[PDB]
Amino acid sequence: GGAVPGLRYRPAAPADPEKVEEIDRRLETWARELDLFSGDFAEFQFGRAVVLQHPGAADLERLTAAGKLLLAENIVDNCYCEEDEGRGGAHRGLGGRLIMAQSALDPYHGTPEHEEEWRRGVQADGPLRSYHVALKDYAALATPSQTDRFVHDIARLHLGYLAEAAWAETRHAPKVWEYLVMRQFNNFRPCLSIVDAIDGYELPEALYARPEIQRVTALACNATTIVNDLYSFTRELASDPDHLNLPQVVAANDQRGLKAAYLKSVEIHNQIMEAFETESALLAATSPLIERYLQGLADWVSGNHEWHATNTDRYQLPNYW
Amino acid sequence: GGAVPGLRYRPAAPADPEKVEEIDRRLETWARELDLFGDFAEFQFGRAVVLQHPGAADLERLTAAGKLLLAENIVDNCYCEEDEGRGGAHRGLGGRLIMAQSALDPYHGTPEHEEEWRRGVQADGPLRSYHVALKDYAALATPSQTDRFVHDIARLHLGYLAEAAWAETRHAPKVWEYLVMRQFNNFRPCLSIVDAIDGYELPEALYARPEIQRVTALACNATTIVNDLYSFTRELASDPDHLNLPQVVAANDQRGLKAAYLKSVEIHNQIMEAFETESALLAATSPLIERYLQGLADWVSGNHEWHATNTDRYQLPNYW
Repeated sequence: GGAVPGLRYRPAAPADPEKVEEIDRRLETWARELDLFSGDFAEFQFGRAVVLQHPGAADLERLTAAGKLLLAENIVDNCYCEEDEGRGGAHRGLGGRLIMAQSALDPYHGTPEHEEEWRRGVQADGPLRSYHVALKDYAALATPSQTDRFVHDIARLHLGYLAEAAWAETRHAPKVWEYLVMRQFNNFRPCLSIVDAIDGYELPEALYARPEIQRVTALACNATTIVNDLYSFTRELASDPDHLNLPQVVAANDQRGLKAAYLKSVEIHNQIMEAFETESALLAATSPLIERYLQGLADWVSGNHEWHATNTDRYQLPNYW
Repeated sequence: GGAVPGLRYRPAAPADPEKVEEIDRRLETWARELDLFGDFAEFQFGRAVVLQHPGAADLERLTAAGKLLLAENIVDNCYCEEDEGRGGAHRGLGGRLIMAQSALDPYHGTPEHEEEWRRGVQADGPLRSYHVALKDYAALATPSQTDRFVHDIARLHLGYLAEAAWAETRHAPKVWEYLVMRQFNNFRPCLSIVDAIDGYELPEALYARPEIQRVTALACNATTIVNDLYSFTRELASDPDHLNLPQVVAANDQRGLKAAYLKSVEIHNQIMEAFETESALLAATSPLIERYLQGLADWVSGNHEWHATNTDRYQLPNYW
């Protein structure tokens, strides 16, 4: 009825409604105080998203912090990637707006005078304010190693944004593999970047940076990002048929119809999930800490899928079964 | 010898010619077997790394610094300075740079797509250079250190994309906004590797500290401004629309290029003074931090010497 038939996912327990509410309440107040906006905020379901995605969260403040980051991420995306610059003023382009967004996370250093102008520039736009203050509140809970991990994953995301915008401008028709390479960057990854911090512990960088740990993190991120493609397929087919998602790209390369492309896209997802779970299991047996991180990753993926599958307002499924 | 008058810099001991010469030989040899291609020594990659890494553990690690530097230049030249050839694939700067990032930061997915991606990276020189340079560096460095490098290259590519967006949209940045872009579009990926190249490791937990992040940026920003100062005259003739600190200062201040250039030197000096001053305080906290800060300083110093003595590529304006 609500989930994609044949899709591989672990059942997620339903989010504590009183937790969801308090989070959405807190996030609303925060957005207001930062002037980030006459509408119901609960409808975007940010509180529901983080409660599902971080079932092991150490406390409300850390859940709230995960929410602020997700909110900021969505604000920047919508205001810089989804909307063009208004006519008749200064014109910086995606590349220019994004580099200022990165600076909001990764602070500028120079002369006292130029730093002050930079600080004011960061205060002058809501999207930049949201990144700046979100990271600030997160950095108060997390280690510099953890914040630096998140900043790198945002850098990835922004490169992913710029790659997608480039292809759309140059009219590039990527093969499936190349689309998925872009989607490894243009990814939910920065939300999974924080699973240990939000749960109240740290996976040290020495472990995180290991190739085999980089691999399973990528596999989780790539799979759950594809989940977005699969649940957004129908709405995007109607609203902007030129937007790339995995089924469109499979269909454009394979030329065997959308239904075949969609079903195949589910199998690709399941294969990626399979490698995530098989390799996670092996890595989990080697270390209780690594184990705990992989469970955090798995739980994020699971909660994210549940959020998609039950958000019937924004996500509809095609009639392919 | 031939330095910007009034510029703040520290003496760099001359490069060992025997190493410079061997490094160049190795780099050209490496380049031919990866088929990335004339006198190759004219590029002076060998002299750059010898000057930039005076405390290098050995020739193998110097060579690794050369390969990274070489790969970074190849990508810059082929993707940022040159347009895609007509009549073939068109992916744009964004598209080419996302593949370049994947060359450093491996793709994971189904075995079929992973193999297609692998063939993709092998399919052109710029991606091959990144891929093999990093592989050679990772064999000598820790995974923390290679992650640090990948992050610095992500910064770089974002920096590229920012400078390109401005050229396209015809944006005239204020001086502060230009320098923000310049913190990303930066020599930083070469300063990223100074501990590993000298055969030790600054612990990431120390690297990640805000004060260490700050002094690192100060060093990187100063030495990158140094490139603006020495290339200014050349780019004046060849690419007047190419942004550098003097041009941006002059576009904003409107007091003429001479005034703007002298102001640019003063900005460099202030940022360099901050780096030295805050380095001095931080040094006493840890022998590893001290060694790292000296690596930064020696890189900045050698990079300045490299520019100041590359008579052929860089000239100075007649402002003194």
